[PDB]
Amino acid sequence: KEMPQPKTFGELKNLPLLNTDKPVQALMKIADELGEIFKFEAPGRVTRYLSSQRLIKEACDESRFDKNLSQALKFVRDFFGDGLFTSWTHEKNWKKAHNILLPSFSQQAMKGYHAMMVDIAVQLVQKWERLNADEHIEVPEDMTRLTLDTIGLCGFNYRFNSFYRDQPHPFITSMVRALDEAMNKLQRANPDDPAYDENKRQFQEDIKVMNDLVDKIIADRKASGEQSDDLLTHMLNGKDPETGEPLDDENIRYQIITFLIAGHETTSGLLSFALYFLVKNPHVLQKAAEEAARVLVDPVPSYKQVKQLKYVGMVLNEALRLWPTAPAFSLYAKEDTVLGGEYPLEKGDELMVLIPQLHRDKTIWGDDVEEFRPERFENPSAIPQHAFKPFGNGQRACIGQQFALHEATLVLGMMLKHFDFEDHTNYELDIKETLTLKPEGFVVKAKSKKIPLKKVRKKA
Amino acid sequence: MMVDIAVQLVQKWERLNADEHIEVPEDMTRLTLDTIGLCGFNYRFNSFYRDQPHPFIT
Amino acid sequence: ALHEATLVLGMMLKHFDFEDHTNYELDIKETLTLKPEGFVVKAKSKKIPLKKVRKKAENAHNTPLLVLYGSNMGTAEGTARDLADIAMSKGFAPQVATLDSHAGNLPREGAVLIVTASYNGHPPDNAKQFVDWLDQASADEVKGVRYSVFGCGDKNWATTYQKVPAFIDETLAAKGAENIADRGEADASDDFEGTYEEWREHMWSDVAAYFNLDIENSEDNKSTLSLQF
Amino acid sequence: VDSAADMPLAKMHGAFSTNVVASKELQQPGSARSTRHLEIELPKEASYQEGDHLGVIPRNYEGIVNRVTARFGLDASQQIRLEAEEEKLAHLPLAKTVSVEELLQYVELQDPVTRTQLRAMAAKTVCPPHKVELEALLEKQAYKEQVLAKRLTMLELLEKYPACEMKFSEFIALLPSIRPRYYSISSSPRVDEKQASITVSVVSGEAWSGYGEYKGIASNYLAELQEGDTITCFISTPQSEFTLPKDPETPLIMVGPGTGVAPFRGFVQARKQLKEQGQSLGEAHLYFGCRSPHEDYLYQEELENAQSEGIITLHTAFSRMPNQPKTYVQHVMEQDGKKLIELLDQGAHFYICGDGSQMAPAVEATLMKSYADVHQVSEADARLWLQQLEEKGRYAKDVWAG
Amino acid sequence: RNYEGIVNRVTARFGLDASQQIRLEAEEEKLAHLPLAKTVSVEELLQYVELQDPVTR
Ligand SMILES: Cc1cc2nc3c(=O)[nH]c(=O)nc-3n(C[C@H](O)[C@H](O)[C@H](O)COP(=O)(O)OP(=O)(O)OC[C@H]3O[C@@H](n4cnc5c(N)ncnc54)[C@H](O)[C@@H]3O)c2cc1C
Ligand code: HEM
Ligand SMILES: Cc1cc2nc3c(=O)[nH]c(=O)nc-3n(C[C@H](O)[C@H](O)[C@H](O)COP(=O)(O)O)c2cc1C
Ligand SMILES: COc1ccc2nc(SCc3ncc(C)c(OC)c3C)[nH]c2c1
Ligand SMILES: COc1ccc2nc(SCc3ncc(C)c(OC)c3C)[nH]c2c1
Repeated sequence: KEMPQPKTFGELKNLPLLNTDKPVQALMKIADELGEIFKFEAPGRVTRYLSSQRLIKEACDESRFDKNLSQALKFVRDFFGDGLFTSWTHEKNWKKAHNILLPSFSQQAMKGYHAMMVDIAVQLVQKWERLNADEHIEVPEDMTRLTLDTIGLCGFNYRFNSFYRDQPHPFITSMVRALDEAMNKLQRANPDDPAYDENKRQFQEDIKVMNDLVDKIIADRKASGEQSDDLLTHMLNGKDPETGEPLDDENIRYQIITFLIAGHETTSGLLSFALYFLVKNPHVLQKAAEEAARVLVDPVPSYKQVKQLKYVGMVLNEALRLWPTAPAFSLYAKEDTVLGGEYPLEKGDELMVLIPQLHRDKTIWGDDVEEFRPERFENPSAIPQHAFKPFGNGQRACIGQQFALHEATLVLGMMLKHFDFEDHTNYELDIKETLTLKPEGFVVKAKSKKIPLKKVRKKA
Repeated sequence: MMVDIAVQLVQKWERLNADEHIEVPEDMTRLTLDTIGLCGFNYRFNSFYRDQPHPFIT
Repeated sequence: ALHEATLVLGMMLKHFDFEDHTNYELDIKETLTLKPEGFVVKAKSKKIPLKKVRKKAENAHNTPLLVLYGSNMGTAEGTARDLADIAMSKGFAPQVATLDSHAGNLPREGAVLIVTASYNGHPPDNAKQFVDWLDQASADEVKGVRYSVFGCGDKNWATTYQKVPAFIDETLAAKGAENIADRGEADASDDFEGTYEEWREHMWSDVAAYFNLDIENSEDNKSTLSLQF
Repeated sequence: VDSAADMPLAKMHGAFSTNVVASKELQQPGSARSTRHLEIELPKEASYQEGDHLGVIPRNYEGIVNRVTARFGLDASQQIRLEAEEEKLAHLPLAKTVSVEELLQYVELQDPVTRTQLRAMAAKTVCPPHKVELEALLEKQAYKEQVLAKRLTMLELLEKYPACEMKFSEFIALLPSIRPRYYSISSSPRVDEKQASITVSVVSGEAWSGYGEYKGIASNYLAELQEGDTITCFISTPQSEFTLPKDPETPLIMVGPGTGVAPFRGFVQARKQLKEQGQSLGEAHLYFGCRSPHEDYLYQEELENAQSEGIITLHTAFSRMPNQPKTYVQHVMEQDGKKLIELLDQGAHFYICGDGSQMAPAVEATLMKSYADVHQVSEADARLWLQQLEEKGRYAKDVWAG
Repeated sequence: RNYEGIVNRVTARFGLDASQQIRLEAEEEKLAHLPLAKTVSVEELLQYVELQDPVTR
């Protein structure tokens, strides 16, 4: 078969389709129109967008395809370097860092992050307890305060103190600007037009703000009487069992920036989407709130208690099904090969996995794919292989999956124990793209359950 | 309610990183304005959630 | 004012040590009222005390503990590497590798911990060569090999629950076993860290007494008890 | 008001506290053995189904508590307070003052001695030959043969070694947390939703360790309770379903000698109510076995009445009747092979309850052999048949080693 | 400590067993210096109080 292709613009081919503030949502609409596979061409460049579990299960065969750096990821390597996220699988620094840092996400490590996660989660619950009547909550803004602080503290013993700030932290402002620019670059026909001279200048200055903060974390630790037995301890001290070598200084700096960003942005997104879907599905909200009350009997949650929050877990996975917050990953053909018995590929050919469309495959999920139904995840075993991939694939899957989920589950559990929520504006979903996805402008009001406090006495 | 605000001030300071410092009268104003706001009027200025002084203080 | 000030200053003084790090020169700002301007300090928390997880661990130094895994999604692989990390703390000389990479090369000395999952009744991609070698091939007997098996499974998989760890465990024994420690199981659908914890503590001791146990990791549990009043 | 030591173990099992409404002996006057029947009240929040288990948190009996306080020279009532800093499956009230006797209700006093326990004792022993002996017990072979095979306890070794300088607070802390014991509910909720019965064989004999007389902890606790006493328990539902078919005309075969009859008494009570509600009942064969009708034929009157009202057909086997061959249920089953196998061919459910170490396997072997003989197939085909029967949900076990 | 005779007169009047564990609570102060929010037998509660002071208004 010859594969479908969306509308073209003469010599620019499909490039102008990416001249939009919401390019993943545009791609999704193209998929709905064209089906499980389409070609996307730009001047000098081709990739193939996959949307069906039928093809994606083959794309996920690591003997035939390896992780590719998409254009997006190539632009982000400018600051992520050969950190774990933007390193090729065959670069020496990939397997070395993988081996050195995987022990930071072991069960024992996770147990040891719990207390610090609780620290930040208590800061978020307190901010909301302390709002006055009729004040509201900027949801993704507060979720970013919480997630950035949580990776800062758990990973690096560093306090961004985002809940002590009225604007976003400077690191977040430059992160968002840098991601925005990488995203806008995707559509540029002539990236060296001098019209983009200012764009590049702002880009370097944002890269600088982010690296200045990295330098501070490193300086604190050198001061840190440090056991701080955490991710940074492993970066500076662990040896790869294979080579016998530790990470060098340059790579460690890329790891820190990588983990500060990957370690919070997509978790912020998930919590924001999860709260969004709960307020729009009051019966689901009540069922989740019931579990929180039932399970979280103590003044702060325990590790074992968070693991007890099954339905909350289901809520989060269902939010990731509809709106996976890192919505695409890319693969390349290790050798000539045929996809689906119908689409020949040559060695090196690129594929994009369009995760939100995979997550809407009616052959897997049934006809009601737009509904928010956490019950889909009541037995996760039931889900076929490669049908649900919000954390990517194989040895290049998300290293921080358990950390994100533990954090999200803890936080959402606390929110649901401690407050009633109101969608007071009847908020219309508006999805902001910064390569990653997040609701923009989402606001709610939260009425404290005083876990009960209103007291008597008499003014009699 | 005084304890509520005082715990907010102790927490801000517990949560600073190594070698960060404290602007004393600025933080004392966050605490005192919030304390009269809350104790007197059940109103939360939320000054510890702000990086600049509250507009009312300015 | 006095109650508030007294409460606040009392808390500050309980909770921190203060440093006048700039050697601040008093500068009094007037707004009809008076206040120091530019006054800054640093506050070092007294953790009202907290510092407190670091092991006098020196690791992996020194009977030979080889840990092999069968893993597709890393649960079994992290468990394996965790074990090798606690072995290092208990003076062993641990080695971590996939299962089907020591297919035939089982250690004829020390012990071999085998941590593996199951996939619909089948071995993970990095364990298939091992099991096949184990199933048909039996000629190259497994005598001398003192092992133990830890199972990663999910009760959500009915009829296949822990089939691969079980296969390996009992097959290894119908070929000349030095099973030093009874197999252990983890149900992802319930309390995987409980069982993993049970099997582990029992495990170290089984191998301890058997020989081991002495290259770090106080023979002393150095665990206290209470017995107060 | 009124509250009892909340036990962690009671919280872990959702055990609630409640009253004993009846407690009586089931064996005949002059039986050398005892089997108890207890009726228990359930609170509003609890409920149960046929084939559910009662989880019982037991107490250690006086004899064994006194052996400990005697060994340590302590008074039962002596209040004391523990502490460690280290975790504790032993689920002890730490940093609280609590008497010795109540501390002793949190722990297992007759589990085999563990290797940690032996080392702790060796280290406090100032009797050199006595230290050599305790250490001898650590070796792989001795430990299997002298400790595990005979169920030799730390307590029995402390009594044997009065100059082992271990102290009470180290003893208590080295012991395992007290475990619940499960009993197969012997009544149907269709008769009274808020009342449940259990049927408890009383463990008693000469200790295999050689140290006097052995009593099983929960079973003797249960045996000594009386109307109005309280008891801490919870309802437990087994992973393996053990319930009557959905359709009351589906035929049943039940094998349940001794206390194994327990869950079938619930089945019988259920069928009896369904009849009284106009439902028709099919065939139901109960194979019951015991020493003698002069001794341990539990619920004889009820089971004979049931049979008279067409609720069951009753087949007995007696091991010790003078002038009769020693008979077990599997011998009777084998005589009835043809009929039992035709029934299973028509969709019968088969159930076994009771002793899982000897009785169940022999019953299973007899069923398979009846199949093989009736259908003229191999033992392998008969084994596959049974495997398929179990996978259809028609061959269920409620058996125990206890 | 209060002697047995007088403790038994109280448990008899209330139909209580000496050993019956129970737990009190008020919210209000208490010169009566009682272990509140703890479980404690009747007989030991009765060692915290005066049983033969004249009856107060
Ligand atoms: C699913 C299930 C359902 C059950 N249903 C019933 C039931 O309905 N009715 C019933 O009566 N039991 C039932 N049991 C068994 C029951 O739970 C208890 O195990 C039994 O009552 C014994 O516990 P115990 O505390 O009295 O004795 P324990 O103190 O636990 O001692 C038990 C151990 O002592 C051993 N022992 C026996 N004799 C001696 C001896 N002379 N010297 C040394 N050791 C000895 C036994 O072999 C066993 O290992 C059931 C068990 C299970 C798992
Ligand atoms: C819901 C939250 C998360 C989502 C949806 C997400 C998603 C992903 C995806 C899709 C990939 C694969 C990318 C590719 O194939 O190009 C990935 C990789 C990665 N993730 Fe996550 N992630 C989340 C949370 C986190 C957290 C909390 C951390 C850090 C603690 C993190 C760290 C990383 C790292 C370092 C990689 C690269 C791993 C490697 O290739 O070795 N992620 N993530
Ligand atoms: C597709 C699939 C099939 C599985 N099959 C079984 C099985 O047959 N037996 C079992 O005990 N668990 C089964 N599991 C549960 C996994 O073994 C459990 O998640 C294991 O912890 C995963 O380990 P790993 O990440 O190292 O690969 C299965 C899981 C998946 C995703
Ligand atoms: C057209 O090309 C695109 C467009 C959007 C895209 N979004 C992505 S998702 C890429 C991504 N994934 C995971 C993490 C953890 C991450 O860290 C911030 C990023 C940037 N890739 C894209 C490629
Ligand atoms: C030369 O005239 C002056 C100068 C300074 C002054 N400072 C003051 S003190 C005046 C004052 N006192 C108490 C309170 C509670 C207060 O509230 C803000 C104010 C403004 N009077 C002055 C008069």
